[PDB]
Amino acid sequence: HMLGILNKRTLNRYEKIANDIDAIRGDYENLSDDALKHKTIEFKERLEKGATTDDLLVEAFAVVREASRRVTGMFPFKVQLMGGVALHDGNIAEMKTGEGKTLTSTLPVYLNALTGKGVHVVTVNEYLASRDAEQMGKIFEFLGLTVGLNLNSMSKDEKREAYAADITYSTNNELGFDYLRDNMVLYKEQMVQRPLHFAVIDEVDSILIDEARTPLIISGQAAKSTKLYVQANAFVRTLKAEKDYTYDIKTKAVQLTEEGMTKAEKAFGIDNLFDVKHVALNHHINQALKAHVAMQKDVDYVVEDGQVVIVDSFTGRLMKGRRYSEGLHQAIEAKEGLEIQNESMTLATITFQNYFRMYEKLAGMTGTAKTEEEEFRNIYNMQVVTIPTNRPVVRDDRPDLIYRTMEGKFKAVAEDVAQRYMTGQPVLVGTVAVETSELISKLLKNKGIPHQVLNAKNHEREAQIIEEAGQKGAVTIATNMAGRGTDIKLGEGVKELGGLAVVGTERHESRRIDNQLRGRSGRQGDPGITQFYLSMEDELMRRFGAERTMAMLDRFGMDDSTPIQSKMVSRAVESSQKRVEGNNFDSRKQLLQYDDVLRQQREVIYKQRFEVIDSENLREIVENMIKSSLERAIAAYTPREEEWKLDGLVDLINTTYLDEGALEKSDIFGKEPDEMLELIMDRIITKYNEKEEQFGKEQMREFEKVIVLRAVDSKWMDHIDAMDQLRQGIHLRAYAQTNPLREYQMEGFAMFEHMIESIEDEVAKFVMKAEI
Ligand SMILES: Nc1ncnc2c1ncn2[C@@H]1O[C@H](COP(=O)(O)OP(=O)(O)O)[C@@H](O)[C@H]1O
Ligand SMILES: [Mg+2]
Repeated sequence: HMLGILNKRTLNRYEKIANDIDAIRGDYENLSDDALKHKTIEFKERLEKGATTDDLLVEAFAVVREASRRVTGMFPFKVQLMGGVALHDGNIAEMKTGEGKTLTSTLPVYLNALTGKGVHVVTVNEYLASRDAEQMGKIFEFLGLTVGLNLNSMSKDEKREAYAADITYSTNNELGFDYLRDNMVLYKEQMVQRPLHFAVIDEVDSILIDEARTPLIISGQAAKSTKLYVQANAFVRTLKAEKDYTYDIKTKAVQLTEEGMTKAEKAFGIDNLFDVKHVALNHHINQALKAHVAMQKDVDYVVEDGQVVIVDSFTGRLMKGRRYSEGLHQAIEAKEGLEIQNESMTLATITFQNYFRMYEKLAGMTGTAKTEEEEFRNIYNMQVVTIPTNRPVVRDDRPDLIYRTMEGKFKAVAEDVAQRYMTGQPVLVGTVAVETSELISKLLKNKGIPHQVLNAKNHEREAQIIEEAGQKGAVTIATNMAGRGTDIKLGEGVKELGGLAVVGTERHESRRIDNQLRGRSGRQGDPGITQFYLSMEDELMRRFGAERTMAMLDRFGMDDSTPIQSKMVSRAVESSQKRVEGNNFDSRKQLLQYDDVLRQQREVIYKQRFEVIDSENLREIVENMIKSSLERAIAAYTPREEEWKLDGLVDLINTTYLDEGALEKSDIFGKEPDEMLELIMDRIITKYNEKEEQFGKEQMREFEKVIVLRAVDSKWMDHIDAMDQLRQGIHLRAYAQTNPLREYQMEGFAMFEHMIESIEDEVAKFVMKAEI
């Protein structure tokens, strides 16, 4: 009291703001709905003036806090206020399961949605994206803000509409795919997305760590060409057994030698086969080579009804649907003289990781992120902020139990479930593979135990099931990816029984996953036990140290009859687990480097491309591309060092820029390249001014606008593909000791040069020649 007011801080940034917001809690306590709502208009004014989101934060969150209470009945605990603050800072709020992560997000979503730039709230699947949007939207609309739901089944129009709302719920995939499409548009107005302001990712460690490199692809409705496969195969019939190519015994590895390499360079009329401009050609020869030397007909595959069918080596049984990849199937189709069925071509591509970084602001939530903090900082520049639970966790996380054989471990799981089932306490068996869920289910049916099995198939159907897993008698086998996001509240008479008993069947590659399973119990403060069963036979127990240890236990005489539960053991296991998590981080880190090569290239091209679409006049640009294109032509024929500059370039110009027979005797001969370039450029300019004004002015700007886009997109496609072929075969271009990364960066840079020149020569011919 008085002794207190006189004393009045060792509180952190979040404990504070949470208290401030709690203080001004009555200044909205009795306000009126219309008045509470008008608060938005107010915040918007102040922001218009000069205030910042940080400024209004304390009040904004107070508004939402009251708003919720009225609209939902829930008054945002103080822990939750701290979470919102963390999110607003562009960081990761780590709130254990059950803490109210969803509601927690409405705080910073609202705040960052006032400037009118839109805010994306991302989820794992449309069910959750639709539920949240549906439930939380009721709060935002209350404070006069429009919530939009962006789904896969929506039309370019209806999408654009939701991407226009203040807030927009969606899923990682849709957001990604829309982005690729907005980047294939012909008219700036065909896009759906607004600049990527700020995204708030739920289940963020799953989206940015686990599914980070998930590829989002837009393939081509049309097909690829087949001419090269033929040429490549025809060529391979030329070569000989040893001085033309090598063939490894153990591995089916096949390589070309200097002779074949020269015979190839000779055969296809090219200086360098390793030249980045011929990556596709070199790749085709390696498959056509593989198809003739490492794939035997009637043993590796068969030819039936004009096709190539993969024979399962030992079972002699055909695998009717599948093909070989990286064009090896087309290589064999060519060899066997069959109809070459070509693959479709990728037109646009991007990973979740490289898509989310296009944003201006990012924030995420998950109950499990601390372990990956470092990665989050370096890649997404986000920090993990651990928000304290609303109530103290009283859940009894018993130490791992180890059996000798899987059968033993699984029998134990059933025994346990049974015992708990008899008392009537709920049980939720966590699993990692659906195959495993079924293993236990069969075991529970042999005991007469009624249960449910979730395999992340139908999310809504499963969500409902889960919601009833806290009820007395319930028994649920859920596969790691099932039920995510649905709170299991305890049924009447359940805490009195011990709360939810969680039973883990294996430790996952990442402790995070094990902790997510643990977290389903001990919700707000509810009682509950978690227990993991493992066997010496599990995948992890055969790893690093785990081996040595289990080796010793085996020699010690351990049986299924009696499990092991030692702090020395359980910690030696924990030691491996960390090591596994170590290397997995090292790999990710390495792959980040390769992924970046194409990433930076894509960001550049898209930017340049958007500029084209968002440009009214394009002639200066096209002219430049022609200049460059041309300078290259002349340089091709004017060796800066039997003959001193032969000439044919003439017909190369009359056939590529001017018209047939427009020049030859004109200023070309003995001259200097420096000269020939400007002379021929004028001819071109009048030739363009002519076509320009003479055949259609506005029609020229659009004649251009199209000819360029098609040029970019066309070459990008080729690039994405050659860039892939290069990566796949970069160990072939790198030397023994050398690290391929460098070689990939270098050639990857060299190919981009190639791709710009290719874009240039195309937009050069087409513009100066063809008519609309
Ligand atoms: N401030 C609150 N007051 C009362 N209940 C809340 C509050 N915040 C969240 N909840 C409840 O917590 C449960 C789980 O919420 P959820 O947002 O899904 O959190 P999480 O994602 O961590 O599990 C829901 O039943 C939700 O209604
Ligand atoms: Mg959630």
